[PDB]
Parts: sequence; C-alpha cells; structure tokens
Amino acid sequence: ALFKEIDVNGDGAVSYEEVKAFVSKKRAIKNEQLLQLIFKSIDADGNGEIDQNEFAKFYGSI
Amino acid sequence: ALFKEIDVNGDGAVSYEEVKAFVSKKRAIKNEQLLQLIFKSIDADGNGEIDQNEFAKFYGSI
Amino acid sequence: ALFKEIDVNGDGAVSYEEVKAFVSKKRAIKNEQLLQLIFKSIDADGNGEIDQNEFAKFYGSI
Ligand SMILES: [Ba+2]
Ligand SMILES: [Ba+2]
Ligand SMILES: [Ba+2]
Ligand SMILES: [Ba+2]
Ligand SMILES: [Ba+2]
Ligand SMILES: [Ba+2]
Ligand SMILES: [Ba+2]
Ligand SMILES: [Ba+2]
Ligand SMILES: [Ba+2]
Repeated sequence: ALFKEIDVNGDGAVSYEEVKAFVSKKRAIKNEQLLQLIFKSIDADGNGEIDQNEFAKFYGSI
Repeated sequence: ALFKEIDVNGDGAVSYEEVKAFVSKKRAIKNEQLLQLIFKSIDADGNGEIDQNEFAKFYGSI
Repeated sequence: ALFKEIDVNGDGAVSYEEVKAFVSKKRAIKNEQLLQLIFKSIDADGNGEIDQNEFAKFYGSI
C-alpha cells in the first residue's frame, strides 16, 4: 500500500520530511521512466545504445 | 526591501551570481510552502504527522 | 554535429547515461541563458551588476 511506501520507518505515521522525500522521488521517477521510453523509442534494435543511423532516423521532416 | 535581500554582501550592487542564488531560493520556497500547505491540509489534528485515517480520508471518490 | 556532442566518449554510440547527461545539461543551459538575458535586460550600462536605480526602473507600473 502507498502509505507503507511513504511511511518508510514503518511507525504508522508519515512525517513531513518523509512525504517530502517521497513527493520528490515520485517525480524523480517519471523522469527516468519517460526518458527511458523516449530512449528505447529511438534504439530500435534494443541493443542498449543508439548508433548514427537510428539517431539519423529519429530526427527530421518526412 | 527586496533589493537588500538579494544584494546579500550589502555593497549596493546585485551580481549575477547573487540574482541567480536568489532566483533559485525564491523558487525553492514556494515549493516548501506549497507542500507544507498540502501537508497540513491532510494532517487534520495538526499533530505533526499523518496517520492512516487522515491519509485514508484525503484520497478517493466521495 | 549534435551526435558528437552527446556521444561524449566518441565510440559512435550514445549510451542512456550519456543521453541523460546531455538532456539535463541542455536544460541546464537555457536556464543560464534565459536568466542572463533577463539580467542584462535590467543592467542597462552592462557594467556587470545592477544598482538600485536600474532595479528601481525594472519594477512597477508605468
Ligand atoms: Ba514515520
Ligand atoms: Ba526498441
Ligand atoms: Ba541500437
Ligand atoms: Ba553585491
Ligand atoms: Ba490542519
Ligand atoms: Ba495527524
Ligand atoms: Ba558512447
Ligand atoms: Ba544591457
Ligand atoms: Ba549597472
């Protein structure tokens, strides 16, 4: 449950400092998750890296 | 006065480095201030922490 | 070329870690570049710093 994720110390309470620590790491993730998506959207062969011809395709008109 | 806040060293000038340091800490505050607001909006008893039943209320439909 | 900027190590590939490092430093720049613009927009004499009377002008109605 979401509460148990935030209430890190596990004492049934969520301190401000904890909410804050969560609120941020939540945001910190759809960043990593979006970028990853954007990435693999470019890396076609899922080989781990983008070469010139993938980067080439990705950009431009038509 | 706002100028005296930014011109930290107090020499009548505001360097870029200072504006920058201010511009950021200004932003750094409505973050803390908004979240705090959001927080105490959830913590009903203002006891310092949110328990399950407050978190319970906060979320959901109806 | 943009690719050579990102592919820092210069091995023809762009790792995620690199894209990420780029994506951020790109963003990190229009920040510095916008603020600088805003700054020199205030510093009229381009002397390096804003005095009271420039800051005075900058603010307000009429
Ligand atoms: Ba706790
Ligand atoms: Ba893929
Ligand atoms: Ba590839
Ligand atoms: Ba100064
Ligand atoms: Ba309250
Ligand atoms: Ba409470
Ligand atoms: Ba590389
Ligand atoms: Ba100027
Ligand atoms: Ba000046």
